[PDB]
Amino acid sequence: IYERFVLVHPDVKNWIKYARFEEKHAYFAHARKVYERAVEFFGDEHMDEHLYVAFAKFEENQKEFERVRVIYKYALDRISKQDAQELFKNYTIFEKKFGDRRGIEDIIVSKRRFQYEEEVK
Amino acid sequence: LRLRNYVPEDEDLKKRRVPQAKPVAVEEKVKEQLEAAKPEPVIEEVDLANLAPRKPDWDLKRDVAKKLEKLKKRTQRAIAELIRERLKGQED
Amino acid sequence: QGRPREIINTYTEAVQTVDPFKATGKPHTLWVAFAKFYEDNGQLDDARVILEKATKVNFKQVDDLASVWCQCGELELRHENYDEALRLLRKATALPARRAEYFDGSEPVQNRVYKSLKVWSMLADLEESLGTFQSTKAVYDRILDLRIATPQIVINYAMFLEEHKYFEESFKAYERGISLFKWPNVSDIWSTYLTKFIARYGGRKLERARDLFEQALDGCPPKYAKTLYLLYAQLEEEWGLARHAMAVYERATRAVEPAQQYDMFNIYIKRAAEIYGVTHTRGIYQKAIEVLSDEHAREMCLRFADMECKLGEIDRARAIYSFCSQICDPRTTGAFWQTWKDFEVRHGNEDTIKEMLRIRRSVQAT
Repeated sequence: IYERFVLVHPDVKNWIKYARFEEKHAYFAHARKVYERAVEFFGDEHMDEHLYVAFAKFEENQKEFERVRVIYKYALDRISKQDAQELFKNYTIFEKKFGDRRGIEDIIVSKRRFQYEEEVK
Repeated sequence: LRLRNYVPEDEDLKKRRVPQAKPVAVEEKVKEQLEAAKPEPVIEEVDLANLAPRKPDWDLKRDVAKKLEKLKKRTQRAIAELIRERLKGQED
Repeated sequence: QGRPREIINTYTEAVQTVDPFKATGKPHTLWVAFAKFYEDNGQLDDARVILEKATKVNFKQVDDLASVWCQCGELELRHENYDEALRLLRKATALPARRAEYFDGSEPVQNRVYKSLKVWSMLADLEESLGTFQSTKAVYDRILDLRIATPQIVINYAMFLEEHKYFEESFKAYERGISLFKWPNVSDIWSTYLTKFIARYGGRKLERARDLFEQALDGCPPKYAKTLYLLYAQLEEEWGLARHAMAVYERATRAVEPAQQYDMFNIYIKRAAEIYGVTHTRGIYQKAIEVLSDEHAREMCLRFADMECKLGEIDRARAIYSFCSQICDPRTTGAFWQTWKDFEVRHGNEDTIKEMLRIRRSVQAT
């Protein structure tokens, strides 16, 4: 029914609901495919930060920290830094969970550098 | 052997537990500013330090002071080198 | 008592007769006394068999079976059979093939025990006393993944990581425990985390703590926020710009409980009062008279005006008193008019005393 529903109502909210449903029941092989199809479908038309924060948490549960960093970089290179604050906030917490202090500071410094550059402008 | 997380049901085992670090009541330190929080005309006397602003550069000088300490050690070395060289020349 | 066979039989009868689901008095208390009697007789292997039978029981509550599992461990601690204690708790903690809830009553009571706070905390104490650092830390990792941890257990873990001197991991542990929990609880977690960080590593790399303060302020309830505003502004006074401390103090006037805000306005004024004071507080007093209720406004109005008197801004001072006169009922608020009179006597003139009386009598008519 979820598959049928998502085809009738292709909204980002429904994809997250479906993906998290599979995730809760630990069918991760199904859940990933839902995320992979979602980033394929929306990615060339619209890019909501909400999906990538959710999908990062999936790979976090998978412990695929390298995949997580790829997801965040891919989002950070395209979404403006001023909208990406909640993106940054989860990412900076992510690095606070598993990243080294050097890596944590650089992402934070670059954010601060952007902030101070805004002050300068 | 040392225990810190569980609350043993044997009291004899409770004696083994390490005494946990108690917190400090941060509110007690806050009270000093809460005593500063009395609503008063804070020019209580004509104290020109309140009437005339400081240099805001004192806070900047405070941050520069740490660097100035590093600079002072190097400055003391450099001044000493000139004094050593000149005193040697003026020994004769 | 004194008749061992009768004692042994009545335990057996108790175990048979009592339904755990109807037990008035918890059924594990029978099992503990049953095992303790054999333990008092030194019949330790029989007591173990009693404990084994006890674990087979599906009691009314998980806490009954959990307490039994504790007694399984605690028995071995008394007899120093520490390896067996670990082995029992390994079997106790051992996960179902399902990722079972702690609460699902359809699951066997034995299955539910795997989440239990008591059992994991006990096993953690066993590993820290007996065993290696990494194995002990792995218990905490499981506890965190299972979301079992209390903030006290985090603080215990944090101190443990400081004793093994990997403070970066200790900061990660604090951060993870903040991320799991919600207000009010997070407040004390921040306080302990910031205390540890500011001492060794707050000297070294200051800027991360500012951001950490900013994250701490997010969504914070006002009483705890008040503490955090002062602490952050102090750190701003210790190592950052004074100007940023003033901004944080301005936040304190905005966020906090309204009666305490009036206090916070006075802090904001008083720390300004040295350097910023003459320039900045004139702004703050005007803002405060607009925002605050009539009693606090009148107090603010007088002390703002009296400040302008000592400045010599008599025209502005009397303008503040004029606006204040709207709130000051000349019958009851006679102290205001007399202190204004004391200004008009000392600074002003006899006609200016009359000028105050022109205001006083016309306001009293209204």
